[PDB]
Amino acid sequence: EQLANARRDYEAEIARARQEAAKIVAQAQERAKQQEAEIIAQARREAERLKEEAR
Amino acid sequence: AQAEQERIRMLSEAKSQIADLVTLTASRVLGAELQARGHDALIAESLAAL
Repeated sequence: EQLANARRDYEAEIARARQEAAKIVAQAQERAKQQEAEIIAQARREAERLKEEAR
Repeated sequence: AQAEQERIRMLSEAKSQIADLVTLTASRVLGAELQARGHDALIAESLAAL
């Protein structure tokens, strides 16, 4: 019984840690992609405004 | 920075275009003046070095 309980606890701990790490990594990647897209859009808008002012 | 560089390039191109237009206008004015007065007056300059 002790051996079975130890094995089950270790398996549960490993699964929980892996799930948490995967979720955090996915959230960080999505946030970074969104920030990059917003930055690109803002840069394009600023360039267009500067070109209009120069013209 | 790229926008500033593009503005500088546009200013330089505008200055170049202004210079070219001024040269064309000066050439037209000089041609009209030569047609009116006559290029013969420049013949005396042939003895400056030749």
